[PDB]
Amino acid sequence: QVQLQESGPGLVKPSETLSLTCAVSGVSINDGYDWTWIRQTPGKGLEWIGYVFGRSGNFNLNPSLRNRGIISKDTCKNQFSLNLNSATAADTAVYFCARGMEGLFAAYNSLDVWGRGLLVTVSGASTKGPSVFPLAPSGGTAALGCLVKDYFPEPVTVSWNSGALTSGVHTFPAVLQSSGLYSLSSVVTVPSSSLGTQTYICNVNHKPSNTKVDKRVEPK
Amino acid sequence: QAALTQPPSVSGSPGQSVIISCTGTSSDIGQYNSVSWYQQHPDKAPKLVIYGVTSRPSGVSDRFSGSKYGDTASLTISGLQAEDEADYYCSSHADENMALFGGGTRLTVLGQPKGAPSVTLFPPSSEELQANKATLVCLISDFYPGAVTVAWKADSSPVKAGVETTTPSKQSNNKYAASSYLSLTPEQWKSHRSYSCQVTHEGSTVEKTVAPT
Repeated sequence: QVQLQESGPGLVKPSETLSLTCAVSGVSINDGYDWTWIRQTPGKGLEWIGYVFGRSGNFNLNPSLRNRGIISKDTCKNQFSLNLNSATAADTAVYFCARGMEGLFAAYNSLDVWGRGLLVTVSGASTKGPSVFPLAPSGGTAALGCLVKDYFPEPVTVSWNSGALTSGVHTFPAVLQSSGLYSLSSVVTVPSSSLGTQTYICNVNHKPSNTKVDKRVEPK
Repeated sequence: QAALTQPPSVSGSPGQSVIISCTGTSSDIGQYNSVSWYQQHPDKAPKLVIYGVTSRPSGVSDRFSGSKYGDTASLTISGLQAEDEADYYCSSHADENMALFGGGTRLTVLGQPKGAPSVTLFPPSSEELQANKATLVCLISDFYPGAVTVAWKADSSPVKAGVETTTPSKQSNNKYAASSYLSLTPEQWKSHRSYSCQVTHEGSTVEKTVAPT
């Protein structure tokens, strides 16, 4: 039923090449579709990168990436790929793989099927796992949280009690510090009578550093 | 090939209509019938709403309609709802086998009730202090509209150093949220009466305070 799934490193060094693959399932990579790449620097607009046509394998990129970019298809594992050489900070963006509607003229312009998007950061900085500190509670309710400090790069995921706790949870977007490291916080409001009896575990995941933490947040 | 030009901002009232413009040239929008419109919500993939100038994809509301006149394409949204609040991008085929995007238009739906920020201030954890570091955490949420200024105060004297503050961001209830961090030495933390975080929403100021105990 046509699913598109991005795959690739979320951190590339400057001057190195940025490589991404899009796994296509539900149809063949050799069918008459425009397999397309799109990117979006967070907070900014959409950039059209280019496409491969399935039948031919012919590809085209926009005039400003024509000298660093190739989009090709992998017939063995039903994928198409994006390679951007000489990566710089301007190449830091969320990348989307997409599908043009069947048989249309300029199908690469009429994208109805999309992937979830994959953020890749371009920096010389190294991967750094976070430090997780509990934010202990002190009118019928109380606030407690986790502090996820100094990590690189994005992103991290936070859950409470492995998803069992959802009501009153607010996980905040990260701050970027002048150190170049990220920090964020999550907080949850709970009935104060449940402190000391109800276990509260902050689940922190930072995949780039392969770090998984289950922090217990306790009173006193 | 010049970029397609959209108005950055556009607004409308619930139940009313809104028209968004995309201006190109005689050799893209003017020459071809390959204009597409995309809807994008925060942290999601954009979604095809209009293609081929006038056509709607499967499962797109009749409230969305596209047209063009000369070098300019237009997206019309009738029966305006709060869920239509998103970023909108136009696109067109351009010769040399490429597609051109517009700069995008942010659609605001009017009539959202004002909200005051809920503020939660956290003192440095014992574990962080034992690592010879100190961080204050001011969490701001549920405010509308999304404009907030943050002031920190050692005792009652202003402090701007060691202060990092995020931009606001839209929550799942259309309210806004933000956070502010104050980095400190355990010395500065211990050697003060009380640190304070005050949040100024449009006019009013909410303040929270922690103390080294």
